[PDB]
Amino acid sequence: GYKWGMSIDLNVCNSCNACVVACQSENNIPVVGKDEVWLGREMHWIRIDQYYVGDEHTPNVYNMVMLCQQCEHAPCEIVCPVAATVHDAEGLNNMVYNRCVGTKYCSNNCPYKVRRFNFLQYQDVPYRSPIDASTENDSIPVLKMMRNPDVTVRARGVMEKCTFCVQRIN
Amino acid sequence: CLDCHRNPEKYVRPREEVFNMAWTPPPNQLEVGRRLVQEYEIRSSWELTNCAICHR
Amino acid sequence: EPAALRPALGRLQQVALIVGGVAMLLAVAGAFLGAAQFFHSYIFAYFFWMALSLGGLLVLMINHLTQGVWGLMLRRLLEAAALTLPLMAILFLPIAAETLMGTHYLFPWTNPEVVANDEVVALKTPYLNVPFFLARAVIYFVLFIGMAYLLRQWSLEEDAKGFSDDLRGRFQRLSGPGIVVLVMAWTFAATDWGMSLEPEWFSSMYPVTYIASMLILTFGGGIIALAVLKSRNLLPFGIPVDRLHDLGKFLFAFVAVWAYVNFSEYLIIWSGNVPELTPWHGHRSAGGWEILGIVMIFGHFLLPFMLLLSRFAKRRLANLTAIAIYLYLIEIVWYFWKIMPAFHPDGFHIHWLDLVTLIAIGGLWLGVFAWNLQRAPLLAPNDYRVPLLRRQEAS
Amino acid sequence: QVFDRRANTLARVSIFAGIPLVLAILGGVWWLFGWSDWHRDVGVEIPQP
Amino acid sequence: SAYGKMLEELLGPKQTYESVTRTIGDIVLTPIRKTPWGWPVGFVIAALGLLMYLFSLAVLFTVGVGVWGINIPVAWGFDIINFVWWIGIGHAGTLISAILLLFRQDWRTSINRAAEAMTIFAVACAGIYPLVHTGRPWLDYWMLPYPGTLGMWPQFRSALEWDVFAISTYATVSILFWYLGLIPDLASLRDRATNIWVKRFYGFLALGWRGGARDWNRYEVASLILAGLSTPLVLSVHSIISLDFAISQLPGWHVTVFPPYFVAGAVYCGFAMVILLLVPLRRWYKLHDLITIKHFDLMGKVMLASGLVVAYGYFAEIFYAWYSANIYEYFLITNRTMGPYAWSYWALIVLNVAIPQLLWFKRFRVSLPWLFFISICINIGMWFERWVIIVLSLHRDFLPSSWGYYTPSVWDISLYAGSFGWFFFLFFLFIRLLPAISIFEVRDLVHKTETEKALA
Amino acid sequence: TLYGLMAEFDDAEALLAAAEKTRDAGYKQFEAYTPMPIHGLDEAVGYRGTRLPWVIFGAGLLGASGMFALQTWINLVEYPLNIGGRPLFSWPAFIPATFEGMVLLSAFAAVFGMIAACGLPRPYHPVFNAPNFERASVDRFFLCIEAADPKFELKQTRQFLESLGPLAVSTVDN
Ligand code: HEC
Ligand code: HEC
Ligand code: SF4
Ligand code: SF4
Ligand code: F3S
Repeated sequence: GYKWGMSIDLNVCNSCNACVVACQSENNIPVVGKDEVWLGREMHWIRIDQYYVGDEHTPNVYNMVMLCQQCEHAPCEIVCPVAATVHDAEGLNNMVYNRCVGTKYCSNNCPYKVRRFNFLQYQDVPYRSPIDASTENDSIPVLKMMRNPDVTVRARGVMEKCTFCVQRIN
Repeated sequence: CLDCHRNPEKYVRPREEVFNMAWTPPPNQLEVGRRLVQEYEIRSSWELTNCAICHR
Repeated sequence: EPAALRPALGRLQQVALIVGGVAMLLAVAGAFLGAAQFFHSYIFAYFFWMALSLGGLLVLMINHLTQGVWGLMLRRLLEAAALTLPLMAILFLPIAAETLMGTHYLFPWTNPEVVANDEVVALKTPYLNVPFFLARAVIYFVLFIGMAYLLRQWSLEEDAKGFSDDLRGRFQRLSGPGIVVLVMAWTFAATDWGMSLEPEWFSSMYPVTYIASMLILTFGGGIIALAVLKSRNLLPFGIPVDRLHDLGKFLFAFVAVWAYVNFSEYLIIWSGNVPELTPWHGHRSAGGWEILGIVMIFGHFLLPFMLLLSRFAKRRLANLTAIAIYLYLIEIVWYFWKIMPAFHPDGFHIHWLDLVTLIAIGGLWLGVFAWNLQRAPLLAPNDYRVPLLRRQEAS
Repeated sequence: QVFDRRANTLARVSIFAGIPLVLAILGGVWWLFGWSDWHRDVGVEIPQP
Repeated sequence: SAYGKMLEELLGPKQTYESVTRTIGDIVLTPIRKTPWGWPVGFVIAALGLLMYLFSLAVLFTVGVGVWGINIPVAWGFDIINFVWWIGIGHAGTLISAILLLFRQDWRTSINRAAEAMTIFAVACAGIYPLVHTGRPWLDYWMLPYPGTLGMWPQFRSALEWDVFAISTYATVSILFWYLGLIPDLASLRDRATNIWVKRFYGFLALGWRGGARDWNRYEVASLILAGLSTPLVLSVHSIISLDFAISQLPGWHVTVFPPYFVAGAVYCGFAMVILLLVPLRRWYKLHDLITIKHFDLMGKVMLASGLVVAYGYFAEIFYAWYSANIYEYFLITNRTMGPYAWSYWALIVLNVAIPQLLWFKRFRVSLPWLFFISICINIGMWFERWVIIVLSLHRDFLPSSWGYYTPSVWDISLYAGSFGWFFFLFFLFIRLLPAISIFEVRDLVHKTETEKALA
Repeated sequence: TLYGLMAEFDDAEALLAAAEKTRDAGYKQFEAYTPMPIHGLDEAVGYRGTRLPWVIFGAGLLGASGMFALQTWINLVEYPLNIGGRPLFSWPAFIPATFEGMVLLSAFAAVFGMIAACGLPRPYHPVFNAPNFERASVDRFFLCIEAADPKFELKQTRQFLESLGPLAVSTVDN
């Protein structure tokens, strides 16, 4: 059934980063502060990778836009203790944000390190520093409308990944 | 929810008698609901209970 | 000092050497029919007796390191099993005679087509090439034979001169660093001879799953040889029924360690099935090799784990040897399931050489092992544990 | 002597009638708060405007 | 005799049954405010370390799991380096208490409870990290099998699901085998208390022990089988903890020889902690007549027989990284020897393969200042092994666009250095409340020394 | 009421030789309370082995075939999941969790199967109220003869208990 697959053409990926925001506008991906991006905790299910091959004065630069490959033999699934991230009969790794107890092992088994983890309460982060907890359950009422009404707004301690936009497949 | 997704034949009724609240399942709900599964092409218990039906 | 012991091992020495001479005459005669099936079968029969020749050396270093009444009973069954390493070095020459000749029967990293077509093998050529694979082989048979010959001259010195505390210190001064050399020179011998038969496949704990099976053969053989000597009434000491329970507890604990190292080697490669570690257990789980795979799970672990679990079948000699005799008939299957599927991986292929050249190397092994028993009183009369064995025997 | 004879039954019914009592409490709170039709408002007429 | 010359090296000059009991029945049953100094001003430093533990947890539960400096490449930092370390310590407390009971050896009797109780408190600080490194700790019951009104069960294919079955078994088996080894001693403390509500305390813990001819045979089979069950348990607990690295396809993690090298590392780091906790218990508490220097001479050898399987694991992980013709395990060697965390792999070879090779020489084993310095060098060195395996292999892996660094935050330090509070809060409670060294097992080896002196 | 008489011994070898008696003398309701396990006391008091290893194994095989049959049921019958492309009956990855179900259920029947084997979880045994039994768990060795067996008389077996080598044969009240 439906064997959901994707075919990226890196010949034409000019790193416009429009796919990085399109996954944010669609999947309710939370902004992270600069203090926590320098710690390598950016929530970006899809990322473009410059690679700068040779001759550091005049290097050719190539992009491999990296997202969750939805591996059929997904190594990030055999490693979830509570069985949150499982595969699909349609053929794409299902991240279930609610069964995720935040073990965060799945990223360590993920060969591509696509899975991003809601380490702190990443929500309204430029409007509330995530290193607090007095307001981590209080949401900005104006921001609640830009969120997609069919993608889970992840709490803290819940891993996420590029789900092939199940909100559009379902 | 998984109880009818793993086994829809125990509760699937005719399409026309959906908004008929007086519908009591027949004594042979199975082998009639089993027959409505192929008639509706309701997917199997493997495709219907796999974390993406719900929890998208 | 049984007088019917020298002509008893003397008969076993000359009979095994005829068996190891005629079956070796058939292995070479069978080689002239198919030149590849001999070396495919000679390497299988080499490990089972090398990992038994060297298995007796690892426990001899353990016995010399720890004061147990066990092992004193085996101090000559281990010093003779370890002293067949001067033979396994000689019997290794037909394996070196293939690496030197341009036939590529045993090792495909000697095939100049494989090391030019494949890239995974061509990056191991610094470690997998003829002049270094043979220099390493001489290095093992200098350490293995040296540590088995030094631990024997001191053992013949212990009997002749007398047990001094300095000589007991010399044993633990070499049995300590010896095992470190023995293990390290084995994890370069199980990659040379055992892992590089599948050179595109690497896995540590492949030389460790032999070590845990070297200790089943030398302990299963320790209870076997102590039974054939006690059934014919040839031992210089009545086996204490509580220290036979020690050999049974060692044999039972090493079927658990063997199943701990073989399963964890599989549970790792199966879980993350990286296609470089997978082809070993992939070729040995399809085409008929899974029949020898499910024997390892049930007939090697689960059957001699439930049997060796009770005091019965560990306290009786007739019920503990029948398990040691049975563990040999399964390790032989295991050294076949582990070595042979490197050749004809896409199907279960057994040949009559796998039985003939196994009783060929074994007949020579049991011939040198028997000759290395008659030159020792089987008890080491000047030992510090024989006054501990004279009691618990006379109760 | 320490532990007078009453400590026989007081330690005999605390394993045979005190362990199956705490186990029947940890199950009666398991069903009540993890399985029942009570914590989920089944049959509870929710007041509307 | 040759058997008496090894029994007499484990006990003092002359000991009777009431002497080995009084020596241990005075470190306990001494009155409060007669308790020796150094305990309360050691129990306060241990309790203030516990207030750092329960505050680094209250900050973690409230603010989040991301106050730890764990990145997305390396999501497993101090929380798992200290989990495998703390559980690694507890494994050589049962190799003394259980694995040596198989070998019927007697240099385990004095160091029995000071290592078996050392396991439990090194599990009480190791059983918390898999319960707290999860981002949502409140849902840690989901890793247990239970009929839970939603058809989800734990996975049983991931080693974090075997951990909650290894750690929970290791806890409630090394606790029962430790409580088993106490009912005879807590009967000695009860009969020698001479203080109501102290005799009742030990009289309640030692259920009805009574001594007993048949009660001792049932004990000798329960203690042998439990020792025969805690031998494959701890051979599997730090092998299952070994498999939460070896079932992953990572280059530095999928090393197949992790099970017989993590176990060898746990016995290696564990005996270092046993020595680190017994040189003070032998010196400060006057137990020179029970924990003799031959116990440290033999612990230094078993810590060496394990340290060479670790120093072999550092070669069976370098060689078979090179022997694997992968770009990603070739880089593993050129990321540990060179690279940003090069010093981690060199403060590891120095601290496990260079400095603790002095255990070969009896000059550096009988001499306790060296055995205490080598044990410090192993506990730190075997922490860096758990840092090399986890972080040094995570922060630089496949996909160079996913290379992190993991500078650990203050809440990793204030939780690990506070974990020693929860270790010494319980270890100082165990010394004062319970006999810090087995009594009936030291009554034996005194009855065994006189039985061997009888023939000679 | 009468429970029996017990004889205090100052050493261990004089009790084992005395527990060797009272079995060839014809007694069956008696025990020898020692501070440490005296190798040889059992099979001399007449215990002849405990049935505890058989209930450990019976409960250990029930915790192994009850945990492997739980993970298999969880992955085959009740909610089988495609978790990782791995097979439903993953015969590995079920073993490290049915092993610790075998070790756990055995060690639960090794302690609580021993504590229940003895009359252990009950204080006030009728022997603790002896004039010097509070030294049995420290230094002294004892041998109590219960008042249940027919070959027992307070005046006769007291002379037999002193026909041994005791320190003080005492009537242990109840
Ligand atoms: C039996 C009475 C059911 C109960 C109880 C629930 N569901 Fe169901 N569901 C049922 C059928 C017969 C079908 C048709 C499946 C098909 O492919 O035709 C469904 C389908 C769904 C779907 C969408 C299926 C898809 O392809 O995505 C969803 C999202 C869904 N069901 C959700 C759902 C939830 C959340 C339930 C519990 C509250 C639930 N269903 C119960 C039958 C039955
Ligand atoms: C439709 C049949 C569903 C499928 C397929 C899955 N889930 Fe589900 N889930 C569903 C409902 C109606 C509910 C609400 C239950 C309640 O108590 O109200 C849930 C809930 C969960 C939870 C609990 C989350 C929590 O915060 O308590 C979990 C952990 C969960 N679901 C996990 C889960 C997984 C892992 C699934 C795929 C293997 C899965 N669910 C499928 C409906 C449905
Ligand atoms: S794939 Fe991403 S980076 Fe490339 S063109 Fe599309 S949006 Fe831009
Ligand atoms: S997140 Fe990574 S490991 Fe998981 S399915 Fe996608 S590509 Fe595979
Ligand atoms: S491994 Fe398991 S529970 Fe959560 S974040 Fe990673 S999924």
